[PDB]
Amino acid sequence: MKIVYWSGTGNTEKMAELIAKGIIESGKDVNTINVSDVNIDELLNEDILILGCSAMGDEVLEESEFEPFIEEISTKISGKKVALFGSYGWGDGKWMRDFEERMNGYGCVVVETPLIVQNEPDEAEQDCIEFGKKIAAI
Ligand SMILES: Cc1cc2nc3c(=O)[nH]c(=O)nc-3n(C[C@H](O)[C@H](O)[C@H](O)COP(=O)(O)O)c2cc1C
Repeated sequence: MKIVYWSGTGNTEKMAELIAKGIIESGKDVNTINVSDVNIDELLNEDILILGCSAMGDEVLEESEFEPFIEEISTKISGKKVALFGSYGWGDGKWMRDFEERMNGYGCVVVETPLIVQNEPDEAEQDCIEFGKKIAAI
């Protein structure tokens, strides 16, 4: 499997690592890829797209890298299963509510409730691992 993410301080990166850990513990392989190193064609080949990005300016996806990545794949993912996650700070998930609506609008099947964790996982480390296990069970 593959996990593609953007992280500015490492919070979402840690989430990605824990999600990967859960998938691996379930017995499957998974590569964790920073959005800046993503290979679109190899990504679109996956049965499930696991995408993560923290909440950025005014509750939006990160603008310089993650956003353009989503835009580029937006027309090639109808019918594709996707799982969304990310870390946030002072808000309550507005950027993720919008991210989910967005992918649904592209025709994606959002397979799990999006995983949102405040700041560094910490107490939520197991929740991250479990989200990965849910995805692996599909
Ligand atoms: C410029 C900027 C804007 C942010 N905007 C939001 C926001 O609108 N809502 C929110 O809950 N957190 C917001 N945050 C907080 C980050 O989402 C939070 O610190 C998160 O843990 C960062 O994860 P990352 O290290 O993976 O980037 C913002 C942070 C930065 C740097």
